[PDB]
Amino acid sequence: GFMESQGCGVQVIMTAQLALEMGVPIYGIVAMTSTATDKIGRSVPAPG
Amino acid sequence: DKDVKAKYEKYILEHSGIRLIEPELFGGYDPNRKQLLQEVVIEQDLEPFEASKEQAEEFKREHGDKVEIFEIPETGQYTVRLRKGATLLIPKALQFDRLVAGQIPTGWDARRYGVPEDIIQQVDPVTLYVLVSVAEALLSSGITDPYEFYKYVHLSEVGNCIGSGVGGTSALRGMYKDRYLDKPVQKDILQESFVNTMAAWVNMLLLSSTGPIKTPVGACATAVESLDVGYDTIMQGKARVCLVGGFDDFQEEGSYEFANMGATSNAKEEFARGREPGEMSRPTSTTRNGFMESQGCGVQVIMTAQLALEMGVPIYGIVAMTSTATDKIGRSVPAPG
Amino acid sequence: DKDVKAKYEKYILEHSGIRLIEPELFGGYDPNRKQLLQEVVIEQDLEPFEASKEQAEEFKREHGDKVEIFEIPETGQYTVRLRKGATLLIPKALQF
Amino acid sequence: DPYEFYKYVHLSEVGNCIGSGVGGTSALRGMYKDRYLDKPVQKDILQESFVNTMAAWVNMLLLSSTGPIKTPVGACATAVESLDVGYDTIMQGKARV
Amino acid sequence: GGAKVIVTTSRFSRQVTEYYQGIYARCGARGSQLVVVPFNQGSKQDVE
Amino acid sequence: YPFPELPDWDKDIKPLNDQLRGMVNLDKVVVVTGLAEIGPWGNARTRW
Amino acid sequence: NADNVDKVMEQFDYIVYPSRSIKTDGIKAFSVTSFGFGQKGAQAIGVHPKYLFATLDKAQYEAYCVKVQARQKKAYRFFHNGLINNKLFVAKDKAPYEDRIQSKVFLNPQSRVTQESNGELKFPA
Amino acid sequence: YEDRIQSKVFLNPQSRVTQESNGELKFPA
Amino acid sequence: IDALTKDQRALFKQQLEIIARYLKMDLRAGDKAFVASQESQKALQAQLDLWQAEHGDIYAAGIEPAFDPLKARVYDSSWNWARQDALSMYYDIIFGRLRVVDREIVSQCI
Amino acid sequence: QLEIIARYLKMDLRAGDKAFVASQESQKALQAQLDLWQAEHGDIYAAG
Amino acid sequence: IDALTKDQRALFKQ
Amino acid sequence: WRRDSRIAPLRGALATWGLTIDDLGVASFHGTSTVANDKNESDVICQQ
Amino acid sequence: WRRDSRIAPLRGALATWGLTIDDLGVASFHGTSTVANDKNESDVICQQ
Repeated sequence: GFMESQGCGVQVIMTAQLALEMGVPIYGIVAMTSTATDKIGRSVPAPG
Repeated sequence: DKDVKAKYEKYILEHSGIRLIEPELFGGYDPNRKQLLQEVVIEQDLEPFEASKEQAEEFKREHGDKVEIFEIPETGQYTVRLRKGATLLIPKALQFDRLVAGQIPTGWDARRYGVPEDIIQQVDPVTLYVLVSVAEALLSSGITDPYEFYKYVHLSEVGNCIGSGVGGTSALRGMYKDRYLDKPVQKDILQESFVNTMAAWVNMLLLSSTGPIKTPVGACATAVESLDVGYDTIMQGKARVCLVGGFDDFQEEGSYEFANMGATSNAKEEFARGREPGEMSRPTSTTRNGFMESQGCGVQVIMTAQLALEMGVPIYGIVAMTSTATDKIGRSVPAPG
Repeated sequence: DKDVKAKYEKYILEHSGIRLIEPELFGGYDPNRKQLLQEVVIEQDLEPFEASKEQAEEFKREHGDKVEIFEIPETGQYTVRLRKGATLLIPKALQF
Repeated sequence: DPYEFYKYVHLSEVGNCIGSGVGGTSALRGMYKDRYLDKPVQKDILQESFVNTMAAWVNMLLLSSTGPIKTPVGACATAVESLDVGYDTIMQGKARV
Repeated sequence: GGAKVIVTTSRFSRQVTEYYQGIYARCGARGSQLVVVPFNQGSKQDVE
Repeated sequence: YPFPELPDWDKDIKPLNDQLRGMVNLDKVVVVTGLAEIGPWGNARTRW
Repeated sequence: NADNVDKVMEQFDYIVYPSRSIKTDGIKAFSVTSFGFGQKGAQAIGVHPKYLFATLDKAQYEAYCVKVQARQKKAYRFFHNGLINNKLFVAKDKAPYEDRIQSKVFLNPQSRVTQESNGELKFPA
Repeated sequence: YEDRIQSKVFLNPQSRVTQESNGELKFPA
Repeated sequence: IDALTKDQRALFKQQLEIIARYLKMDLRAGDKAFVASQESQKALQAQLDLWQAEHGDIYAAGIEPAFDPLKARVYDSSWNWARQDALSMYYDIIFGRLRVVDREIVSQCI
Repeated sequence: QLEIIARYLKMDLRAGDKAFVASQESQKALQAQLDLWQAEHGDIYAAG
Repeated sequence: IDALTKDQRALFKQ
Repeated sequence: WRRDSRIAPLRGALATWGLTIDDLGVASFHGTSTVANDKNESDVICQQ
Repeated sequence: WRRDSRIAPLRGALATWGLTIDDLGVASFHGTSTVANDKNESDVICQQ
């Protein structure tokens, strides 16, 4: 079973342009992101 | 048919629209008797009552010095006596102001539309308004079997962006109150307090899809932000079809809370202005003094013009543009800008 | 600076990470005494207590048949007595 | 100074997409329990139970901006969905930072 | 005309509220004003 | 069960066609195809 | 309920506040705007369907116009069947694809459901 | 921005903050 | 049955009275004051039954005050309605709800 | 000790005051109505 | 039997 | 009109279908019957 | 690679910087210490 825990986490994101134009550090490139649902079911928490 | 209007119209109008809160529709809520508890420290020993061994222990665990429990040698039970000093909770009632609220028509039930019995018992009412909504929103768009989408499009392009302001307000209560009160609540009411559990149920009963899901919380303006979110998501190849909308319920804890901010309109004061229920909502009037609590949801399915014409589905309009925007620095959280 | 590690490190590690719930950090939560309320229907008249006129009314408003309130002629206060049948809430605790 | 953003960019390009699973869990309690118990609670604890009130406070104290705000509720996986939302929003001219 | 009138009604319902605002929407020349009020000329007090 | 009234090709659309033909990518045009609601007045149909 | 519109609203030349329904020749575009708590402000603009159709040819448009009315007739059938029998909502039990196929269907970006022998939409084996 | 300017700043898609005579960042009158 | 206990009762009832007497509390002072106010309540209903007889119901009902400043509704937005009736009439003509015949168009115009 | 005897004798001690309070609310409704007549007609009339 | 006296008991016990 | 300094987004999406602001016929207002929201809503849509 | 039937979105964003799946070095797992999530997480990323 898992571990309850508290807190938050943020990351500020920019256009490569605005980034280099401003001259701010660059930790990485968000290459791709996406969200996705699973099939029909009746189990609300079941990871798929 | 010719008689329908004669018989029922009188009723129908009288039991829908903005009306006096009907307690039946809210498991007994009656603003005329807002229930509270007051902590009272008893100042004389209380009479003994029976209890299971466990319960007894629990009681003693909390009070200790102020409670005595003993076995009943015979029946294996125990006896609980709160001594003076013990702290008790006595219920009281308030006369609240908001007696009027816009409520779904008296008699509406997801069971009529065909929602499954078990699902009725397992989810928050809010989910019911959403299920039925999304089901009828697919019909007004020529989709009978939502699987029909998977003729023209891959499982990963039917997206779902339905949001809300708080949503699950009913399970949300069973968690923070009905359970602290030791009333019989489901084990999983945690599931049904999330904004996106509604969204999930839509996907688990109707459109089984590996599509994006981004559920928003834009407070009062959620429904529009959802259109935006859905819009953008579609214009990035993330999906072609996509359900969009908003939902929120009316509740004792809700209605009571807005009233402390000054948002809702004081029914009692307005009944003293000669105002009638539901004609207490004047959006531009000189007399406008506060808004109207109301319940329900609303959905609209959105598509690529392409997919639209290719499928041959009705087209109600074009989402020309959508956008969200914040205001300046301030310390007033609700102030519209 | 050289001492910082000596003094506090022991503490620091012991009071961060995944640890035993510290009630101070949660306004008193202690999984060892999860507080609940149990509805108890008292079966004998309860002793009278003082109240403001408003509060008195509120109590009566909720219980009615099962409560009696009366003025104190002198101090303008009231008196509340929950009769048998009245429904009360008694706290209990759980070991979570 | 977050206002430094308004050197290179217009007020309407600093967007805010911070989300959560339930968030405001503490005021959420004061509403559904602490108040039914008649304990002393603020009048506006309703304000602070919304997922997007956090987001709002960020904008009312630091970056005063007419930027987009889309706050998500992706349960356990919220933080990532937020990256998505923010990502897409930026790739549509809605905002740059 | 430019008249300001005060009209008294003994059936003060939304239905009658409406009727009069209906009237004013159509007959209200600039300068004019319609004030509707509940009244009961059966009452000495009401009158005074 | 009414769908939206499909405009007339000649009377309603033709006068624009000259300007608008292929002047728009139908794959980045977003359209509301379905519509429902449940509320104090009933589904969107009754409400309207 | 527009009783009597606040004098403050007069400053607003470009807005007019109707207190009874107006039947017009038609509308081209609209602006649904709204606000919320926590400085949440959102506005949307909608444009009449005709203007989309003005992208096509009488060719295409009139070919779509036929698909549409076929749907409206399935839809009509469904709604009335549903109102009577209480099935405007049909809960799906099994997903489209048998379990063994799932990984494949999820990965073949062209896999699509075919009509089947009972009338049920399935992914094919 | 000072309050009087707000509507203008909101509408001029190029209005941007300049460094000022204390070191604060402000939209110019 | 309760003969072998009506003895009990009788006993305790006296026992009660004595405690009462010692606590200096009139037990039946509740009923005493009740009886009393229920005689004054007859003098009212008495007089009020006169009014009812000399005037009859419909009168009675018809004299109850009804004026209340808080109910007063004020209509003064001539300007907005004008633009309405204006824009309203334009579309009226175009649909043929109004012909140049109807004195109506005149009325509206005025 | 008194209360217990009472409880045993099955006699509500304060049932006297309870019924008093009650009739003294009805006695307000009368004086209420009768105060209307008094106001719409005046004394000399009343007497006459 | 002891119903007509369980009343007694209850009394004295208090 | 993406990021076009010389084209307001309202203009943009409207022009893409061959329309100016003059074609925006109906504005649907949040209009919550509250004091400030309606004075403000009108205002924003006005200025625009 | 937008809507490209012949290019998975993973390939896409990676290729745009000149990389294949072989350059994906570290996979950061949700991995919640629960029974099913970790068997599944691994699985999805694996199949991918």
